[PDB]
Amino acid sequence: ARVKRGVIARARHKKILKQAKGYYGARSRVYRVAFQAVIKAGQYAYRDRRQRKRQFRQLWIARINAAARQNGISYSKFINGLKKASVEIDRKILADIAVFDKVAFTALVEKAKAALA
Amino acid sequence: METIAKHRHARSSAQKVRLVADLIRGKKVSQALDILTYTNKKAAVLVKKVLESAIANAEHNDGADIDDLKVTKIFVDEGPSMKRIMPRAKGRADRILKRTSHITVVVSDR
Amino acid sequence: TSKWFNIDNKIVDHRP
Amino acid sequence: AVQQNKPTRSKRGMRRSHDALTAVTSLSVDKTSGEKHLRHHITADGYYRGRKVIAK
Amino acid sequence: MKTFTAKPETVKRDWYVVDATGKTLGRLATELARRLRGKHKAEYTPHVDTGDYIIVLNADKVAVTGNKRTDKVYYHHTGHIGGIKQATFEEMIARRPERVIEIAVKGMLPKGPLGRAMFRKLKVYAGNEHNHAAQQPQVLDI
Amino acid sequence: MRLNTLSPAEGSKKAGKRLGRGIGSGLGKTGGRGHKGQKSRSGGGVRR
Amino acid sequence: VTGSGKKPWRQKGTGRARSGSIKSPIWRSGGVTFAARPQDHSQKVNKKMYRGALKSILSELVRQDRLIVVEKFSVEAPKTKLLAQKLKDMALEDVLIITGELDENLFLAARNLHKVDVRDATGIDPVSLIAFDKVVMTADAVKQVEEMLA
Amino acid sequence: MYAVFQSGGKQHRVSEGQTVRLEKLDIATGETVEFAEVLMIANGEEVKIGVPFVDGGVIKAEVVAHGRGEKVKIVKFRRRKHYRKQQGHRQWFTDVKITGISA
RNA sequence: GAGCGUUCUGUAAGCCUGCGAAGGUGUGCUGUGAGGCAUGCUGGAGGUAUCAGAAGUGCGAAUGCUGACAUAAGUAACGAU
RNA sequence: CGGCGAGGGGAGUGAAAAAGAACCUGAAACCGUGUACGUACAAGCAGUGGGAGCACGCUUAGGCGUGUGACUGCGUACCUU
Ligand SMILES: N[C@@H](Cc1c[nH]c2ccccc12)C(=O)O
Ligand SMILES: [Mg+2]
Ligand SMILES: [Mg+2]
Ligand SMILES: [Mg+2]
Ligand SMILES: [Mg+2]
Ligand SMILES: [Mg+2]
Ligand SMILES: [Mg+2]
Ligand SMILES: [Mg+2]
Ligand SMILES: [Mg+2]
Ligand SMILES: [Mg+2]
Ligand SMILES: [Mg+2]
Ligand SMILES: [Mg+2]
Ligand SMILES: [Mg+2]
Ligand SMILES: [Mg+2]
Ligand SMILES: [Mg+2]
Ligand SMILES: [Mg+2]
Ligand SMILES: [Mg+2]
Ligand SMILES: [Mg+2]
Ligand SMILES: [Mg+2]
Ligand SMILES: [Mg+2]
Ligand SMILES: [Mg+2]
Ligand SMILES: [Mg+2]
Ligand SMILES: [Mg+2]
Ligand SMILES: [Mg+2]
Ligand SMILES: [Mg+2]
Ligand SMILES: [Mg+2]
Ligand SMILES: [Mg+2]
Ligand SMILES: [Mg+2]
Ligand SMILES: [Mg+2]
Ligand SMILES: [Mg+2]
Repeated sequence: ARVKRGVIARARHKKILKQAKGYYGARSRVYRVAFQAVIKAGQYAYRDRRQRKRQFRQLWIARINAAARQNGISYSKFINGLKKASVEIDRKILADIAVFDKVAFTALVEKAKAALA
Repeated sequence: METIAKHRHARSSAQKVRLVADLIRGKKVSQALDILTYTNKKAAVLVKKVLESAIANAEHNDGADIDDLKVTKIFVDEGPSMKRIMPRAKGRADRILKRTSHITVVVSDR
Repeated sequence: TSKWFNIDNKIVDHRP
Repeated sequence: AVQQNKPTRSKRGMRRSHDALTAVTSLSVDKTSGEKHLRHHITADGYYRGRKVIAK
Repeated sequence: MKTFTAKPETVKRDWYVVDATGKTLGRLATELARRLRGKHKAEYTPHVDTGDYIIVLNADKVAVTGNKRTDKVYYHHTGHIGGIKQATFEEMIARRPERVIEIAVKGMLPKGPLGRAMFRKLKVYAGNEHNHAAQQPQVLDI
Repeated sequence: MRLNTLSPAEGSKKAGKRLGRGIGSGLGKTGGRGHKGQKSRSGGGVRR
Repeated sequence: VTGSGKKPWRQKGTGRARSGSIKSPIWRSGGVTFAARPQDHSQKVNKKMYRGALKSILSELVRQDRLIVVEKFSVEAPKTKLLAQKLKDMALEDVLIITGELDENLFLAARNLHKVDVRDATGIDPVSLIAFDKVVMTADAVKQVEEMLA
Repeated sequence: MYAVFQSGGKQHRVSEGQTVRLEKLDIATGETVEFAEVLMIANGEEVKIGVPFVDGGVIKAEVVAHGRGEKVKIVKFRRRKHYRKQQGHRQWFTDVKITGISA
């Protein structure tokens, strides 16, 4: 029984190209270059899920540092004060407060300074 | 009312005819006829014939007046190419694509 | 067929 | 010598950026016949600056 | 909820004026670079310029420790062969001192269009006057 | 008991190796022959 | 494949990927790589397996009550209309009718009904017994089948 | 008001009447969930910070929805070593509606 | 070790289909994956459940074979000064 | 209209000319026309993580969806050997 491969071949190639929609030039037109781009896009997506967690923690550290230094203490001493006063608010919420509610962050800085003193 | 005139398998290349078509795209028909009269291109001659045909279509078939017509659309597509042989040095043969093009003119008032 | 500079000997045997 | 990599449609368009023709700025009306013509050229009927210069 | 990011059309930028008389070049430049980048604000976002405009007066009166007034050599290349040029710190002060302050801050700022924007925010004067009295700068102690 | 309600016994119809049909099958590319050598050549091998 | 054994072009210097025969399975109009030949698809069944399969099929037919035993089954004249009327009387449509003796009238009557088949006792087979919806056994056919199955 | 609590290994800052996406809770589709471990309650310059939990403050939520998150593709690819593998993933989520914060 | 899909045989004179089949092109849902399901538009007459059966069963590479079409490029040239 | 052309537009046949003889369906490469967004101080496998603005749909007026992607962290293709 002879099998002709046109329908299945077209389906696989179109699946890859629909994934590669949006890339520059032959990376979105030509099947070979598109396949080499979609695999690299998946690899970058995996690696960048990990790097997204790292980058966002980095940003929260910078914002807590800026707000604590505005309130008169460094980030490291502020975190030491919180871990010594046993407050478990994490860095995401702490940066959120440091931006939106400056009075609550002033209360937290005062608590950390009281815990260190 | 859009009226369309086409000249198909025109013995000219799509790039040169695109130069002339992009020259007259969007003008009024009287200005376009002056421009195509005084442009020195074989493509200008071909495009002028298509444009005059489109104006005559808009007169005879839909009753549109000349003084209201503008060239709404004009575009040149690539037609089929005849394949020829050019004999070269040392027994080699090279292929010649004698290209054609399709010239389309759409004239209307709105 | 083949190019004369590929059939030639002084330029083909350039680095013996 | 010959290319190492295939140029794209982008670079083809960028090279053809300067290939565009320029239409004539404005034609002319003759003060006797009234016919549009190229400037400093005799008209299609054979007029120039209001004088029939060539017969027919 | 998503982490808040600064928006470039909403941020507020202040104006400061800083006397560079007698300061150390490097430490003054680090504090300037930090305030141009905007690392001192809780609304800091890495891809958004959030810094302050800083005017630096008396740029010709900076101080460097050790033998750095004579031994610190600035190198550059003109792009022509053999076109390597050098100029020491005292020659750079004698010719144009705003460039001494500006290379220090420029090397301390990030590279790219954003770092170019922050260096656009830095204003350096050699004398003790500025034209920017209309913006009402605040005195900043560094 | 129809022609479309009869099925063989469990484990009696194991399907054969299909050599060289992609990475995921575990038999793609070389197909179980290693890299190069007389034993991966077509028709290669030694006698008994 | 019809063609010659000439090398299409010389081995080195042409600049083309080397070829040695126009009939190569890679090439267009070249041969099939592993071209199939006439082969024998039949399989062996042991006699005891064949007999066990028929016994299991007949037992399942009796268990699901698809086997009707009648004393006599015949038609007077070879008329397909007469046979169709008699089967509609018996309320059967899709039926395999086994008969001990090969009857010409019944065979000619059932030749044209495509849902009705008529078989002799010795010629039953598992595909037909499984496929046909009802099976009608005469008593002579029952005796012959039980005898040949032992 | 707002209140900072924790659920599913992560912490959330919520206000009254909000919709919050949490990790999959073993609570039926329309019941109520009672969070007792409240890290902080802020009431417009009335701030209570737990050490580590605010005493007597609880959060009441109503479970609104259960679902699966948007799909992600996992691609693993060792180049020149003939290794390629793909997988998909949808993470379960529970939408709750924060409807009460009591100090 | 366990599976998806494709062509063909039986179930199938059955089931879907001119109140629109295959094929083509979008969209939405869904599975861990190969994939599946539904539907808009073009199409204009075939398709095939389910459980088994047989393989010309799955392509990006082989200076792979055949057709089509780009690139250098509207460039060199237009064949006796 | 056009050269008593080539080609086309009406009219007409036909269920259909989105079957006109270069004729069933009509994929991809390749070449265009229109619309939205981006792009003329900006350096590199051209993606990915974050992300403002703009435009269009909105059906809890709440933000969502779709197209683009300024800026930004990371990031030197695939096969073979
Ligand atoms: N190059 C010269 C001489 C030549 C002809 N065939 C050759 C083969 C090999 C080397 C040189 C040649 C020519 O074209 O007439
Ligand atoms: Mg076939
Ligand atoms: Mg496309
Ligand atoms: Mg010759
Ligand atoms: Mg190379
Ligand atoms: Mg960097
Ligand atoms: Mg393996
Ligand atoms: Mg070896
Ligand atoms: Mg090998
Ligand atoms: Mg070996
Ligand atoms: Mg061999
Ligand atoms: Mg053949
Ligand atoms: Mg026998
Ligand atoms: Mg078929
Ligand atoms: Mg079938
Ligand atoms: Mg094959
Ligand atoms: Mg292919
Ligand atoms: Mg491969
Ligand atoms: Mg050139
Ligand atoms: Mg030249
Ligand atoms: Mg020339
Ligand atoms: Mg000549
Ligand atoms: Mg005609
Ligand atoms: Mg037909
Ligand atoms: Mg067709
Ligand atoms: Mg197409
Ligand atoms: Mg610059
Ligand atoms: Mg710019
Ligand atoms: Mg560049
Ligand atoms: Mg990098």
